[PDB]
Parts: sequence; structure tokens; C-alpha cells
Amino acid sequence: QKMALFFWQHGEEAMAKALVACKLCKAMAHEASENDMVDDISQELNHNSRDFG
Amino acid sequence: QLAVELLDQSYKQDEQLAMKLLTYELKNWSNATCLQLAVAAKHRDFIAHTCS
Repeated sequence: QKMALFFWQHGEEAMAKALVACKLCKAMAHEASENDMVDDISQELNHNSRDFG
Repeated sequence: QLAVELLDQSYKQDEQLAMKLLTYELKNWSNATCLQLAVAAKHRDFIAHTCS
């Protein structure tokens, strides 16, 4: 996510990048919590969903 | 609170050795584990943590 916030500052279509990253993030969270693999991963990645959100 | 923060820091460092910490048989403490002593203590936040 440190790389991702960097790459959001450079290049165009920034409003699009914020929304699509928010889509791909939170969906990847809750689908990974179907497997509930080391939940630590899931709530920090929803944390990134509110960050991009 | 010290128990909760120590489990938290154990989980921040390594989840696996935190598991070895919780399931451990405490030879001095009547051969019981941390879980049984915690549920004896009725301490809700310890059990409510992600690791346990």
C-alpha cells in the first residue's frame, strides 16, 4: 500500500484510480475472509479499503 | 491489560510463536495452559483477541 499511494500520485486518471483500487481492495478482502486466512490480513486490507476509500 | 498488550505484541512479532506461547503447558502453574488460566480469570479481551 505504500507503493500504491505513491503510484496514485503519478499518472493521470487519479479519480478513477482511487475508485477502482477501492473496488479491487475490499472485494479481495471479503473474498479472502471466506477462507479467513490469518484474519490479520483481512482487517488490515479493509483498512486499505478505507484509506483508498 | 498487561496480558492483552503482551499477547498483542507477540502477535505483531510472530503469530506462530504466539501460538506456541498460548498452547504451552505451564509446568510451574499446575500444568495448565494460558487459555485455561485466562478463562478461569473470566478475562474477555484476552480471549477476544484475534490470535486466540
